[PDB]
Amino acid sequence: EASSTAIRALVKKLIAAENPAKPLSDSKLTSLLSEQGIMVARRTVAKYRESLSIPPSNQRKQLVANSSSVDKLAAALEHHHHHH
Repeated sequence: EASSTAIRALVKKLIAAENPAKPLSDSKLTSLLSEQGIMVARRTVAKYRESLSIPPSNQRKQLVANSSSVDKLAAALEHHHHHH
């Protein structure tokens, strides 16, 4: 039951080992994990996101956003997994 607090830092790694400077959205963090085949940060990060609920003025985005307009949806285009 004490493991619930151990994950509190896990969600931090998704941004601790990346360049959140410009960006600040999911997918990226899941990329480094998907490099081998992992795929949890997707729903995991989002699940904990609502829990952590970061305060305002912590978006790290003055008045710029390009990666958010590019609408990168090429990932779904390669969606066709299959078990067994």
